[PDB]
Amino acid sequence: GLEDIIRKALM
Amino acid sequence: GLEDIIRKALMG
Amino acid sequence: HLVCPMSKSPYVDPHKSGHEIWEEFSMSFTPAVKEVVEFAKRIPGFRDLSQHDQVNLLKAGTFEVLMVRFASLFDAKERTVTFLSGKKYSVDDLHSMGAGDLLNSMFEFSEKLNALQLSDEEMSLFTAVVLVSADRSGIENVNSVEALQETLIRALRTLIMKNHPNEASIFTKLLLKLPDLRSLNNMHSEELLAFK
Amino acid sequence: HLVCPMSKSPYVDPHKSGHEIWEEFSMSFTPAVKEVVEFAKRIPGFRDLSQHDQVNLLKAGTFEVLMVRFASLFDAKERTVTFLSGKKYSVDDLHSMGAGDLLNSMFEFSEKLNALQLSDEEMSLFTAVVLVSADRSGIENVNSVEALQETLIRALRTLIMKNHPNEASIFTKLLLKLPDLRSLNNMHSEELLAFK
Ligand code: HEM
Ligand code: HEM
Repeated sequence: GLEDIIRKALM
Repeated sequence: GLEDIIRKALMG
Repeated sequence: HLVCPMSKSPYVDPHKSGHEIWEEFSMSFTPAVKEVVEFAKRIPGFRDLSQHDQVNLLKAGTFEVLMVRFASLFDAKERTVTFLSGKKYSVDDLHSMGAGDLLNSMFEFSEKLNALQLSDEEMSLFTAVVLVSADRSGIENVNSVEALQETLIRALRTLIMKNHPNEASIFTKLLLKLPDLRSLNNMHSEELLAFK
Repeated sequence: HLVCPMSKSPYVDPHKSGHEIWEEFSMSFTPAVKEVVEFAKRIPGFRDLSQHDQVNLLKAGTFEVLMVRFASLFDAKERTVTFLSGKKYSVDDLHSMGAGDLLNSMFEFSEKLNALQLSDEEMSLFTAVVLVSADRSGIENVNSVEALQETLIRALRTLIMKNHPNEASIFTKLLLKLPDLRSLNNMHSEELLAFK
């Protein structure tokens, strides 16, 4: 949820 | 339940 | 209702599914999350952490960073909250829509943070300190996170000492925001999950 | 299992009902809770808060006081936890019994706290600071708690700088334990409520 946004923004 | 132990000890 | 100011408004169309409500809400709050991540990448030493610890610090700390960044949404004087649309809403009306002690605690936090009269550079540096101070339970190399926090904390302490009267008391009050933020995070997460 | 060192043993007799296990456990941890309350009564100014606020601070802060007081149960060199029986159990053994990242975070907290090499006097004052800094979400008169906190925090700063005049960082390091304690409390409270 939050994690997937963060992971994708980190690349 | 924690609160009951606390209130009991506090008024004693 | 959805009484979180990351929303454009606290009002929810009752014809929408919970799924549609969340996807629209997610469109509102996702830019803010990504800006936290972009802020994290500009912290010296952050990208030197393992990817796991980076993701974990951000999972644990994104809310607290945003709480600091958006503390000025809470106008402690007029007791209004500014939602993402820019419209302001009274605490009375938000309490009538289901807000409670958490909202009250966020007004108190915002009032006390604003009283410190931090400059923009101090506020940024404090924001970095908040992120690298996030709950460590998920962290695999805590020493590396501790060293980042130590570096930023000393940078913040010297900045406050150089710029503020009664610097030691300002700095102490700034650090006492950290457990306050941890509690706000814990309560807010429970409300978030309750909403689903 | 009951992997909390407040219990006499992490082993749970399966012949006992859930109600019996909890009553036995309550006989073990209640004396530690009552000692926190008596400690609170000796804090100058704590009895001047309203009774509602006194109970809320103890409700929210008892675990964090006990975490500080019982940090010595965590032997950071041997990697053992002393349960109330006095018997020591290894990290590895507790991890096989389901203990997790929370246990590890208690080890790191106790290691960092022990490393500050506090006198009994500073440790006692720190513990009062920990109690009066508890989550203020319930609190009715936040100003009185905030005033009591600042009083104890000021006295702690003076005592530390008096006793560690060239190690100024100790006071900062102590302030940085409060968010760590708050995260220990958040996590532990989850595990506690899951047990019942
Ligand atoms: C991605 C980040 C966030 C998400 C997903 C989120 C989501 C939510 C949800 C679903 C609720 C409950 C809504 C309801 O039950 O009506 C809520 C409550 C709330 N949130 Fe957020 N939120 C986020 C960040 C923030 C931030 C940064 C702040 C402060 C600047 C904030 C302030 C609040 C407030 C004031 C409430 C209501 C508290 C009360 O009930 O008294 N939220 N949030
Ligand atoms: C009134 C006080 C307390 C109560 C009622 C309590 C109760 C509990 C319960 C029911 C659990 C879950 C046990 C399990 O799932 O096996 C637990 C976990 C735990 N507690 Fe406590 N506890 C208290 C205070 C403390 C204190 C003061 C400490 C440390 C000084 C502590 C250390 C732990 C640890 C290490 C665990 C296991 C953590 C993990 O899963 O990694 N507890 N506690």
